[PDB]
Amino acid sequence: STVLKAGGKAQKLANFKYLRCDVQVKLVLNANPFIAGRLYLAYSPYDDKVAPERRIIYTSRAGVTGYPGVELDFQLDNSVEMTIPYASFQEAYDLVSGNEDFVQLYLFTIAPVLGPSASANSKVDLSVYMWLDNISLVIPTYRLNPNL
Amino acid sequence: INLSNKTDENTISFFDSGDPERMNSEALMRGCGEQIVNLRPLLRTFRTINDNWSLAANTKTPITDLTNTADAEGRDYMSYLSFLYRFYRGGRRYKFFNTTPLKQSQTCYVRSFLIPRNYTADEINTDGPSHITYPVINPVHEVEVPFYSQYRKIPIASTTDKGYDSSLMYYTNVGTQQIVARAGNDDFTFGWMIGTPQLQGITKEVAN
Amino acid sequence: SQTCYVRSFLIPRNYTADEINTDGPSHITYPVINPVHEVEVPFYSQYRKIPI
Amino acid sequence: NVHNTKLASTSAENAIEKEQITTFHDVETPNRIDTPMAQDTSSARSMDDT
Amino acid sequence: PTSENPKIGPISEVASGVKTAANGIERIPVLGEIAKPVTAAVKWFADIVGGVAAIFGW
Amino acid sequence: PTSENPKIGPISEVASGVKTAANGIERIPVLGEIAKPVTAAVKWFADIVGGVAAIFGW
Amino acid sequence: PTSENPKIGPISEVASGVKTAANGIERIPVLGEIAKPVTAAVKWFADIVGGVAAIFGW
Amino acid sequence: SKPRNQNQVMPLQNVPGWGYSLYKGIDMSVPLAYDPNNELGDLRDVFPSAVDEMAIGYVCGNPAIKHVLTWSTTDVVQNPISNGDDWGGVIPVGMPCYSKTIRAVKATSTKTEVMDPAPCEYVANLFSYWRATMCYRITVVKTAFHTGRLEIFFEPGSIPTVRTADNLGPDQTQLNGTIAPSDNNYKYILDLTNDTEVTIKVPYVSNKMFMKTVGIYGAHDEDNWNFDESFTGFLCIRPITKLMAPDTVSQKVSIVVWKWAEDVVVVEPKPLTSGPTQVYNPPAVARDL
Amino acid sequence: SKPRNQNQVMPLQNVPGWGYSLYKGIDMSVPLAYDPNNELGDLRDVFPSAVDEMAIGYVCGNPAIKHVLTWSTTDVVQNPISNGDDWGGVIPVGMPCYSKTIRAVKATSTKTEVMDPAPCEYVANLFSYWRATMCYRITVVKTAFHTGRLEIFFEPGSIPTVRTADNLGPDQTQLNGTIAPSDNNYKYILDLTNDTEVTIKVPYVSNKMFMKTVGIYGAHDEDNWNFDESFTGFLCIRPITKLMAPDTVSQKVSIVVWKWAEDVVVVEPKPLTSGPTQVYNPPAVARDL
Amino acid sequence: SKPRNQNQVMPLQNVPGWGYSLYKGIDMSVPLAYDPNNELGDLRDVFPS
Amino acid sequence: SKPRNQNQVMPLQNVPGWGYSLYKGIDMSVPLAYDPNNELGDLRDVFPS
Repeated sequence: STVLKAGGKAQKLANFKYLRCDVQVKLVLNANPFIAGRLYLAYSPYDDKVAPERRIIYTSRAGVTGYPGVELDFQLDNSVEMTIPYASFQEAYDLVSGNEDFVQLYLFTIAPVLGPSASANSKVDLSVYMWLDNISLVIPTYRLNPNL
Repeated sequence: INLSNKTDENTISFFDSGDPERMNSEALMRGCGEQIVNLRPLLRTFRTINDNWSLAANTKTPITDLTNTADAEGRDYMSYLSFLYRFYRGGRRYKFFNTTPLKQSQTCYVRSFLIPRNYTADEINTDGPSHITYPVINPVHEVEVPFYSQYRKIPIASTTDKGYDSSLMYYTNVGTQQIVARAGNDDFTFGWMIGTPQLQGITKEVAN
Repeated sequence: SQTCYVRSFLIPRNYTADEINTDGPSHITYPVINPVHEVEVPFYSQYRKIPI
Repeated sequence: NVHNTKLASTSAENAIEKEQITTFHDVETPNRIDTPMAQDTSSARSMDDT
Repeated sequence: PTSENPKIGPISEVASGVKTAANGIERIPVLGEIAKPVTAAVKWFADIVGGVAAIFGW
Repeated sequence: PTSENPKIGPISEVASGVKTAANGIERIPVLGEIAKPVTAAVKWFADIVGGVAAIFGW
Repeated sequence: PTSENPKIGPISEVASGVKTAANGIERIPVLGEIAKPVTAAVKWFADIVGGVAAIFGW
Repeated sequence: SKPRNQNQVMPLQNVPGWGYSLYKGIDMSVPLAYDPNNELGDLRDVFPSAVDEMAIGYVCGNPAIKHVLTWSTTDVVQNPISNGDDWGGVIPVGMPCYSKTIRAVKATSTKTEVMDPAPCEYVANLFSYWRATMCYRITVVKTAFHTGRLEIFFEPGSIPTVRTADNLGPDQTQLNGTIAPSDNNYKYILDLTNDTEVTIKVPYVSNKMFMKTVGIYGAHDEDNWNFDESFTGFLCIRPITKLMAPDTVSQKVSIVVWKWAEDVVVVEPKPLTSGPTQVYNPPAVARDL
Repeated sequence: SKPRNQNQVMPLQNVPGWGYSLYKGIDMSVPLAYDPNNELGDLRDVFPSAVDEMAIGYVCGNPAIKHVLTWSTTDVVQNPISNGDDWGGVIPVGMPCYSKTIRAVKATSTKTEVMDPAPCEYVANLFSYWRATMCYRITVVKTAFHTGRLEIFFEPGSIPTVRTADNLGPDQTQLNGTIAPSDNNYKYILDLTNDTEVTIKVPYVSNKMFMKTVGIYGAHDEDNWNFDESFTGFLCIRPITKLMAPDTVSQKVSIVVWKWAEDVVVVEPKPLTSGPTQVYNPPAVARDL
Repeated sequence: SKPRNQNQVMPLQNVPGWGYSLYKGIDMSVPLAYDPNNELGDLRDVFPS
Repeated sequence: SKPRNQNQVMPLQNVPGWGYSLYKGIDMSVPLAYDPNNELGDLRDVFPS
């Protein structure tokens, strides 16, 4: 949903019913060479609908890092690309009736931002980009999702 | 020296040891007698989820009333391993070993029916295929549930739909106590590999 | 009792019952239809040989 | 070598990626976690054409 | 072997490779009494190294 | 396989088509672990497409 | 047919002689679903016309 | 037409459920189906990945972070880096778990111990004995202006411990360069001038063919043997050269350690634990049990 | 002469009636006959037809009338023709039933719901999930002097409903050309100048591999999910051009709709219903139960 | 690994000692011996004749 | 699809533990293992001799 409701894509999905798509993610990070740190970007399917004892939240650092993800270091990986596959147990996403999400993306902090004991310059700025992959829009309809 | 923070992918092993597979196979030949290389065989094995499951007479009980806890516990392999994955497919097998300590009627019989998952007994008929046993001549009720699904895979989370896969309904003409063991058919398996949850260990009471 | 049953589990040698779980492989018999409980214990060892 | 995990690492030092509208320039080829031996687990391509 | 039972014995006999009177005082190599090395001679090991579909649960 | 039981195993072993140490870290294609595509390899599907008399009730 | 049971099925499958998708809408001749005419194809009729000794009580 | 029996009297045994605990065999389970030959197809186009995620080498090959240490400019040389995380500097080499925390709630105070397992540890907990090649990826979170030399050496055998009533932990006083010289220990000295990473595989070495999968389960001052017997030894991470850092960068770095296993072997399908396999379901609040 | 046993001890299970619910297997039923090999012959010269009337494709391929609508000269354009029959204009696409009437008899008033099934619906009621290609023959009863344009368009998903306490029905107000445009819907515009007929096959499309066979069974304001989940969508029949008819002919025509199925697949041999399969035997009078 | 049964239901009869009065047949007598294939030799040099 | 039984009535004897005192035979002991074909290897490099 986060991508369908962004970039004017809902306008091109309107008047359709079913969708099979892979989500492509890209982070771009910027930090002066005097700042260090590391983050873990992971996705958890059905994390908002599964029992809490099975969520990526409510488990341990080792469990979290056991989820599919990418290490994002500030001075090694200024950019990371992630691919989330079609996550519905169904044959396709329903864009009209079943307003639902099947996978939740998280950005975790392994090591906090490490900078000098200064100020305003000890910081890191990120920007997230998203699009779709392996797409199929098939069945037309007259109905819409008011949630766009 | 050049200013840089990089990764050279340096790898080291600490001993001039022989081939690990040689040593492992010798150790198995000498102290195990078998080799486990996959975790589906453990879903093919039967393991206990309850040593005493009491039933009330003339009552159609869905086994969900039990599995809905036996899955969160983590005692069996179908539950322990489910916490590593997000999907599953295939059918399941259940065995019911009779542990009834009293004679309730001249003829005790056990019966199993199908039922859509998460349904109640007042929501389904008693027709369809069935299996019947007589605990006095056969105290082990073995039954298999196929993968009758509207979906090719089933998640381990809550859904909006209901009745999209089959389950088991259990009936008895008397009050029976049973040991329940379950397993997967020759087609059951799990999907995504995800991270682990935290494990519970020894518990103690301390009168501080 | 109306239903007598016998059950066998694994256990590490020289342990007590309060030191081990009841999971693992098992064998169950009903002495009234089968009064002979036959079971085999493999050589699950940390060592290739065991002393006496 | 490992599974489910992208490990921070170096890469080629001039990366240009173009995705259908936009063009990215990165210091080094990004570390990418894609799905191993991925397949289409849907049936939309079998229902109609896009 | 003259046996009026079609099943002459309970089990299938396996050859040894021994050249000694078994009740004699001369040593007997215990490895020549049976062939069970790390090979496909063992059932589960053959199952593994031959990649059968059962070790995967199928 | 040296077995003194004429029935060496409970079941009939099926070959996989795998070129990997099963307990190794390298990926294993799960489709090469068994052949069960939409073909006569499956019993009921072979029954159907071969038109046996049992699928009709005879 | 890939089956780990040596007995792949409960029964011996009999061929039909049908050239149609059994779940299709096109007619299916019910005589091509099985061969059981007045011939030696039927067990008791073969017993009779072959003059076996059992139909006489021997 | 009705001849006489010529078969013998079969001897039998009414033993239902024979070998139900095995993985191989012919199951007597009745299918609630139409066809006795009911069987699903292969796994093509079911899961997002055609890989087998159920193989031990694919699960135990999924690494997870077990240590995040803080190496400050004050850390002494040839002293294990013990700041930031538990089991500081010391890394018990093995598939079992070594770290656990105690949740104490209430009269009385009920104490249950919680574990933080990687997939290798999750798998090992299911068996009694294990054998594997343990692989560790030791990464340093720094800049191009931090420099230092790091010593990672393997010591076989039991670990020096400060044993408590409910847990075990390493004795950092018996791991200094005076008491624990690394001169006769397999080790790897890592320069941090530009590099940040080294992966270390530790083959299996012990006077046993298989070690125990118990680990820290129920391990404390009184119950401590199985823990020592569950590992082949331990790594220790000590500074060869103090951390070098100007005042323009952080005066500390984080040492991240990933853990996974290769060439894995598990022996008994029964755990060695007092109790069963149980998953900790974190309660809603800190008052629950 | 009397040798010794060399067979082993067979393990057994006293499980009579093993797999009696399956269609294939060796039955242990004792025949009250003379020959154990008793078997009838083939079906030549038994029934009037040598065709197999028991195949699903021959039963579900027998069409039946489900809609007889009345298209008057007053019917508005782009409005579903809702005069003459229930479920007016709307055609839930599926093998299950969608229409039912309530027989209310008496204190109290006992209500039992009755269905009007075609052979496809009769068959589907026997199973839990279905999958098929639904085929509809839409005929118009008119003369050579009636003219008009008819729009038959397919809309996927749930249907707009006016849910009652005992039944469900379509909301004709949410199907007008304003709220329900057919501009992005597969459709067929039919001219009635000379032609009268068009057969429409609707393949199976859904986010499910199989839909439910429940349909309208027990469907009402409270129980409405399974109904929506039992169909792939619906057709709507709306006038593109008002009915044209001089005063020498009828000011209305009847729209007859036949329904059958092709490429049929049924999944579970158990119904999804609260109760069993039951045939309505119309009582002698309206007072009976 | 654990397929399904495909055998039929055997009909049986619990009739121990079936044909014990006959001279030919397979005896279900358990031998109090070491070898199940225990068998004496032929009669050469046993009796005077 | 569901033909009739053509097998005869087996005669049997409920004699568990038949020939357990012999050294040769097929044992009905259930193994508390994973594999039914569990079997140790040969004795190479087990004992000093």
